[PDB]
Amino acid sequence: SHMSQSNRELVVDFLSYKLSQKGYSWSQFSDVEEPMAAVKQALREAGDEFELRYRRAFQSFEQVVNELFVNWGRIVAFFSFGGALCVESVDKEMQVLVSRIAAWMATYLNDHLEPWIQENGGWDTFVELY
Amino acid sequence: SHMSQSNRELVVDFLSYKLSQKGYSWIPMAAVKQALREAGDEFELRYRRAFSDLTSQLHITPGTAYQSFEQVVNELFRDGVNWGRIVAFFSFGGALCVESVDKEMQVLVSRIAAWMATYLNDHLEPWIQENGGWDTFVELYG
Amino acid sequence: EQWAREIGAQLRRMADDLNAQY
Repeated sequence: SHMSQSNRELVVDFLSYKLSQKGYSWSQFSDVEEPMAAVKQALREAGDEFELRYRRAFQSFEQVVNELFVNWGRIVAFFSFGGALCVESVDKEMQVLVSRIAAWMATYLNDHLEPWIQENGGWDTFVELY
Repeated sequence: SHMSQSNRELVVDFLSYKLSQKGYSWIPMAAVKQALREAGDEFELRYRRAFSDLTSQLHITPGTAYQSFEQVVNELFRDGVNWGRIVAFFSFGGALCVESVDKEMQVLVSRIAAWMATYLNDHLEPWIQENGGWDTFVELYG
Repeated sequence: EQWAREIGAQLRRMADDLNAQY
């Protein structure tokens, strides 16, 4: 019960570490938008080494982990998998979401704003004003 | 001259470090090496995701590995040099190397397997079947 | 075409992030 708070604290520390490392540093402050330090750092270095050693793995997730399992190396594989899982999922949605908006922006900008810009000195005069 | 040979030491060390790391065992320099190793590890840890198979993506056919390498590295240093780029240089080489050894391991396994499997069928399968098959081998051993 | 140029360019941008952070 009380030790489970420490486990949830480690899980979050790992995922935010992995996400930042992977270029999603807002992960540190995203939950806010709504010695432990030794254990954390140890687990971080561990997951790094796992990822470096092994390339890829090619609540249904709960079954997949039942496959992976019980020793420390597997507990580290467990954490690494979870981070790998998040990161992949954050990737897929980011690309999808961004390309949608980018498409809508580019589509609109060309269909509606372009005749006005070419007519009005172009992107040159824009820069000239600034 | 001495500095040129030490560079060779660095490259060889990095390539070796990368190979074992990926599961193929077998002031002072050591500081530089470890620093280079780590910097490479960070680089790969941050960015590896974007690439799939560098060989595949580069379309490396046997007569164009060297060219593709030089082309990549030349573009990498297109407009200058910083330590970030030099790290990516060592990092890029290591990925190539590991990728190559991997592909070649498969190639060698594929060949010898074919030699052996051809022999097994053309020369050994008849005797195996005359003597009760593999089941009787397993009885004999275990 | 120019996959090597493309990829080398990608490495260059990545390399420059790493250098900016040191």
